[PDB]
Amino acid sequence: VAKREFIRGMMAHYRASLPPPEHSVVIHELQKRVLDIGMLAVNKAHVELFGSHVSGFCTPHSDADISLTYRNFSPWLQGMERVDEQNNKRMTRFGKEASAMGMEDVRYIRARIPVVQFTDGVTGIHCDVSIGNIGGVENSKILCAIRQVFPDFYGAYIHLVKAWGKAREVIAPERSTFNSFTVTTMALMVLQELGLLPVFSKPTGEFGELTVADAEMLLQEFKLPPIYDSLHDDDEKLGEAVFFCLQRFAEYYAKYDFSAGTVSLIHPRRHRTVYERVVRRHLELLGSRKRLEWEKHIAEHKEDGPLDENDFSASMQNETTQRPSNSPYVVEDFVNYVNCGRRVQASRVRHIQQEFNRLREMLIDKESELKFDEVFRESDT
Repeated sequence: VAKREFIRGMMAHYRASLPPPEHSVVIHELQKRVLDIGMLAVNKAHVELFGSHVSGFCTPHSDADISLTYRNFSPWLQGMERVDEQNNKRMTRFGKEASAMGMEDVRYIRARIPVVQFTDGVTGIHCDVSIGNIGGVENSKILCAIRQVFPDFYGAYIHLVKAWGKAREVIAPERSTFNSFTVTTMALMVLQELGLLPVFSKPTGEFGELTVADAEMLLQEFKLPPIYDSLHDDDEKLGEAVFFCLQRFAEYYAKYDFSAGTVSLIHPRRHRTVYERVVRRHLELLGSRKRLEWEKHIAEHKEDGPLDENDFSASMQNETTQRPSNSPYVVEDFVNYVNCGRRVQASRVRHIQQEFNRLREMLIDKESELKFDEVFRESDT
């Protein structure tokens, strides 16, 4: 009886999480409202959402990430001191205009890569606005394509992984554990290993990265087992599939050897040292392009030249420091080879691994004694 009631409760929790009918209208109007702000602050403003609200692995109150671009924006120029300065002028004005229009708790964080955060004056959704998060937009579109294979299957699975993770502080980036995108990626790789998602083994991007078209073309005719065709109308039946996958997930990372292995949706279980080679190759392509684009900018704005080799080296060092292969966890962002788990501190590994051991024990060993309110018990912390 325990398993059956655990499954009923977990599917109810998923259903309660799901946005209402009109949520797409709400998000559309949020985008338009942020564009209104942008149009005051920069020329030819363009605003793209990314994150949970685009992938659809969201609740109505999930954080909104927003990418702001503008006339003659280039993704290649951030790190050039003179352009970074200009982006700070843009984000300074953006914050002032956000406040004027009635956004709450507006915070502009002046840095070489500036962000403006606020709570939407309408929805209360927390918004993080930055310049030109091109990878973020593409990444979310790929995750959306994944979800669309069977939304309630992938949705329920990812929702419950995140619900557990947040409850147990496995997802707690302020406390140096994982963020939600990282744990989402980890959970999706388990599905690949089970044959419940294809492996994105042929990235065709200009820098060897995975594109939205790569993913779409592979997912279009991807087939789940035939039994899945019978799981669309009944959450008891779908719940059994999701529960099995949750068991496999807890077990997988309770035991996974991160000494050798990385997490990747392009090459599941790829060795750390092979990821290092992949990173070096990617960065050689990125550097070549970046240098060309810096010179193109200087040619159009000569007073910003000549090219500063120290600044260029510092920018490439920053690209390198986003992609370490020797951190406690290596979890690969498929659109840019960033190690999205790199900030997780060695001192927090014991917590994470023990929470996996706990989840494994409760879902598998003690299946006969399952209680939703205990597995997903918010940590005392």
